[PDB]
Amino acid sequence: QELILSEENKTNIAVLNLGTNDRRNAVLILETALHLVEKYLGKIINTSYLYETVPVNYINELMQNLEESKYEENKELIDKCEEYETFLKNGKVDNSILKEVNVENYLLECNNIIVKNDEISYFYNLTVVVKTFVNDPLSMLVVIKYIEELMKRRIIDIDILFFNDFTIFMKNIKLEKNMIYKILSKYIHLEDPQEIINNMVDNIEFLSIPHVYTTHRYSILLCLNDMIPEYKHNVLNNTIRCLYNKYVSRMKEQYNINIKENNKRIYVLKDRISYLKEKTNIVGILNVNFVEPKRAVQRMFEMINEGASVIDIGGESSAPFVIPNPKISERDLVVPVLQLFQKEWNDIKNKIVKCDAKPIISIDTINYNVFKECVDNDLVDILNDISACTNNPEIIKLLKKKNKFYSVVLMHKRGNPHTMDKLTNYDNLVYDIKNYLEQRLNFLVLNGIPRYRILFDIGLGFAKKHDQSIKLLQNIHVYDEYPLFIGYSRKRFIAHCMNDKDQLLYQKNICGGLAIASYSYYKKVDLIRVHDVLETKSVLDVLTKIDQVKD
Amino acid sequence: LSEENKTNIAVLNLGTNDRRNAVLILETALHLVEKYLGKIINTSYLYETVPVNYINELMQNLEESKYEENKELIDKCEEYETFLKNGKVDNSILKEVNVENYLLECNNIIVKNDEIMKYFYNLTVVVKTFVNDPLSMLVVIKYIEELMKRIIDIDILFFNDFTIFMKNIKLEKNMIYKILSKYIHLEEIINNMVDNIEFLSIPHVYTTHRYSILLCLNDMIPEYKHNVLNNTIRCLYNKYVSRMKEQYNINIKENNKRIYVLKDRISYLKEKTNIVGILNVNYDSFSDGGIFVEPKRAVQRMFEMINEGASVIDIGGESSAPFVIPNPKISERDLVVPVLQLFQKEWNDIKNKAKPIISIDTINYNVFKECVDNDLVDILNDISACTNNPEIIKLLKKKNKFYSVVLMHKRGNPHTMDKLTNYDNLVYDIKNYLEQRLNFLVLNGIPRYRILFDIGLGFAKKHDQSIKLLQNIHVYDEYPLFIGYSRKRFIAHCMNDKDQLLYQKNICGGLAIASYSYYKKVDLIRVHDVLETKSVLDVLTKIDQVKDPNSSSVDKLAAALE
Ligand SMILES: Nc1ncnc2c1ncn2[C@@H]1O[C@H](COP(=O)(O)CP(=O)(O)OP(=O)(O)O)[C@@H](O)[C@H]1O
Ligand SMILES: Nc1ncnc2c1ncn2[C@@H]1O[C@H](COP(=O)(O)CP(=O)(O)OP(=O)(O)O)[C@@H](O)[C@H]1O
Ligand SMILES: Nc1nc2nccnc2c(=O)[nH]1
Ligand SMILES: Nc1nc2nccnc2c(=O)[nH]1
Ligand SMILES: [Ca+2]
Ligand SMILES: [Ca+2]
Ligand SMILES: [Mg+2]
Ligand SMILES: [Mg+2]
Ligand SMILES: [Mg+2]
Repeated sequence: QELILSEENKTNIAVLNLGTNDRRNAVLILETALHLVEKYLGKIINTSYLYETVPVNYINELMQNLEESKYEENKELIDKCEEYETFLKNGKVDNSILKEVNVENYLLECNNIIVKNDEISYFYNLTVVVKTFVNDPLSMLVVIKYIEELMKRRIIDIDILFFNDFTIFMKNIKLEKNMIYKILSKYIHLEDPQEIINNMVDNIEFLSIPHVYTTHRYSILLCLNDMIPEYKHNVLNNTIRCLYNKYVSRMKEQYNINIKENNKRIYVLKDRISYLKEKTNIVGILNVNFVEPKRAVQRMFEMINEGASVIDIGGESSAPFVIPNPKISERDLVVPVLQLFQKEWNDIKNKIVKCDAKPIISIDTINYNVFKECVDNDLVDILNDISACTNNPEIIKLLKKKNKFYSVVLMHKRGNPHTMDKLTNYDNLVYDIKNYLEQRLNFLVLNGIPRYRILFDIGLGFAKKHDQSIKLLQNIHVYDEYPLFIGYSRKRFIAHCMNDKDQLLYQKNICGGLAIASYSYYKKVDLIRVHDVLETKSVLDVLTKIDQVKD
Repeated sequence: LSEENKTNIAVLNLGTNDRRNAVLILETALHLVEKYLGKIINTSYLYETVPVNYINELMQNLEESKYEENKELIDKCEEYETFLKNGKVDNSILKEVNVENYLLECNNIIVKNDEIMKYFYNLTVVVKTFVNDPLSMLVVIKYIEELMKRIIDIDILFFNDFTIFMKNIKLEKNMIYKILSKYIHLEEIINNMVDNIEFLSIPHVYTTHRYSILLCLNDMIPEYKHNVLNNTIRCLYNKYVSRMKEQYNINIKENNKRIYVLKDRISYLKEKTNIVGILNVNYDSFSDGGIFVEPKRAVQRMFEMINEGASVIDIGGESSAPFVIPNPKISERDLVVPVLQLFQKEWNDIKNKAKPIISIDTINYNVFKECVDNDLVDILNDISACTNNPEIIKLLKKKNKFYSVVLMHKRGNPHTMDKLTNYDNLVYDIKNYLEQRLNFLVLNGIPRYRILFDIGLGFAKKHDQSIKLLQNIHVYDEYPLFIGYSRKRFIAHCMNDKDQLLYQKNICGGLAIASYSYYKKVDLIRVHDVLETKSVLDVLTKIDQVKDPNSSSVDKLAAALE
């Protein structure tokens, strides 16, 4: 009865599904659940993209009033997780403390639930892998229910897809109200904190591991495919990917349905849903290299009104052979600017209808101290790390708070402003860069950064000869699955494109970049980082008009 | 030979190997066909198909024709209409073989050629011919070839509905002469000519065997059905195309390219988007608030456009800009001829050490005449599609030169056009309209491959109609396409030092249409901002320039294996 509470400290692997119905607040709801998962269950070491599929204020108050977890939070960076490796390859783990069933019983008891439900809205999903300290899936389900109830004070559905290699079907669970309190107290410092426990007792009816709908719901396979394509559970007839591929082509050969069209991958730049590949956002460049705060802030507002969705501020040139002037530090160039902008914006904020009108703010820095100060003072939304967080990976710690995730651009480069033009050997240029960006994403994702908040940038001009920059453009389709951010603006390789004073070359350069804006638009590049906002907006508006068929 | 005063319909084929001079050679041939055989009343595109200074001084000393050249415009041709439908015609003076005997006499020549063995530029033509019979025409044709002396081959593909095969042919060194003097004032060459003419086949033997004959004929007479053929030209053409795809896995069109001509050189249809720079003399001179025309500044602008990358200059002195009232004191001709004259001068001064094609945006015959006679221009840009004065068409042919023409669609004039925007079917009414204009120039001997289409963005179109014409630009995929969006109001309609932002937005909006045009493979775009447009096209072109067409798949496999 209380052998479910035995002293033994163990680490298990759980795979969860988080679903909501609320389009408006999906991000905030799912990420609140991510936070509570990380607080109350263990460590997030994988996430899928966010998807939209076809079959408020008290949250911010809740996060202030949470009971502490009996268990540690360790933010140190990890580079491998052994239990996860073991989970993936089906290696040896401890016997389940809960009674298992064989394949036949499971398959039978699954169908029986499916058929019953076959007698008797947009969904927003995300899956998670958690390195858990919770002893067993039922205990987990109790805590998961606590979390769902916290978030009500429907709105959030949290299912257990997997839990080690276990196979479990328990038909008639009834847990006495004091047993629930006893389970929650093992994991939480329990201290109205008692009345919640009442609602939970009728909620746990049975427990199926794997979850009943795991292979029967497209939206689950979609998420799992992002994270664990090669996983094979005893109870499944193939790997996650295979099962996923079959589901796609079957709907193409049992109906005439391309399932992808109804089920959209999402990325998040700040706090809203963006559908992958549906819009080319302009990112306006603000180089503060001496540029006076007031003037810098004027330029920011000129760019908002010229059409920029995002402003990318940098205080440190990375341009070829640039030696900076130590007279003034990066911090002192960027912070006063972002503070002034935050002031001006808040003055003129409550005078007009301007909240969604606020540009997402991006900082082009590799330096942890700079980003720590921006993040502490709520001055930025995105980290633009031209070293893909390799220069100081501690920075990745700054992308999470108790109730906040920040998004990040990972760019590819080699060397520094002085050596980079000399480091241009690649066995397989297009794929070496892709593979590198994937490894960097895997490292962030292993360390709890949501997959959907990570953007890829091939870094044109950084350790690329001009013909290699072009070739990276020519092959941009290899990023069709990923949120893609590129920066071609006023780079050398553009001039390399023309045939034959500096004002004439300045203009050829702006104009050559409008060509790459056109190309980008058709290639459905998600973000483009540009100096010339007005010009870029004009181009994208025209091309959008040409594409819009009128009724 | 005895019969007199009859008119016949004959289809010819013209061929050469000289890529460098295909235009000059086929165009000379044409001139001579029009001099010595009748009126050219149809042409095909020029095609490039895989299976020098002699001519200038030749043009001066030619023998005259016995029938009068007739440059008058026509709008139908009953005979030709009768040729197409296969209606009652006179009986053949030469001896007709029947169908099976023709079929087997042909196969024989084809088969003997298959065995006997162990870039082409083509152009078909239809002739309303005074000449009496296939064989006489062949004699005159052989004279024309030798008169041009392989350098030029001119076969006879049809003569009315005749089904003819003549097995053995000796023509007396003097029997040729009497035929040749029936049509010319003869003033050495017959010696060379004798054995040349061995036999005679009508239809020509290779008529349905050579793709490059079908291709050419499909332009002109797609629905034509000869007794000898199993179906219409269009069907045999389609069959030939699909069967090459099914049976040999070959896209026959890749090696058989449609050509259009701007000046003197070959252009490959859909292979390049050409910049055409705009020189408006009214705007160049009177936008200051100034009152005097400045030819120097104007010719300075021409040179500045050549260097910025324009392949073509479009000069105009009338303004069709909406609600714009042309200046009544200084005439079009005085805005235009002087600027052109100074240009041809300074071009010839700086010609020690590339010459831009010159287009003139006029609907006025007298203006065009003075320009063409003094060799000031290469192309007629007629925004009325030659309906303001169809006689302007005559000026597109000389005895030696041909000139190219842009036909634009419009309704009304600059004060009325904006109100004239009801179309039963916008996209197709305009295309049909342009097509019917082309049928009219062609019926009058304007070479097909010298006619360019322009939908006329902004000319009697609402802004959404201009966009719609762009959305549906693919309907011109078979045709040489010339468009002008530069700075038109419909660009602003696409958007969301206040007028400078608006003029910036407008140049930039255009560069977007330049890109779209580039990808839609528009042949010519007429622009104000040349440097900007060239920069755009250069960059798009470099992105498309692949080193190895396979590497993307190969590098992908290499990566997967590692
Ligand atoms: N792996 C698992 N994860 C979550 N709940 C499970 C489960 N196995 C069994 N259950 C039972 O089913 C209940 C889940 O309730 P809900 O999630 O609200 C049903 P639903 O969302 O309408 O459809 P779903 O079960 O297909 O998600 C749990 O309280 C528990 O009684
Ligand atoms: N309908 C026709 N038109 C032109 N020539 C014809 C003809 N019927 C027979 N001939 C004769 O056959 C010859 C045709 O071949 P030529 O033009 O001389 C070189 P070819 O290109 O190798 O032959 P091809 O064009 O038949 O392939 C002519 O010289 C002509 O005397
Ligand atoms: N992510 C990113 N940041 C940059 N910062 C400066 C110059 N280029 C770039 C670039 O191309 N990408
Ligand atoms: N052919 C052509 N000519 C023009 N002349 C003036 C203005 N626009 C145009 C145009 O769009 N097309
Ligand atoms: Ca944790
Ligand atoms: Ca004639
Ligand atoms: Mg559920
Ligand atoms: Mg030949
Ligand atoms: Mg021949």
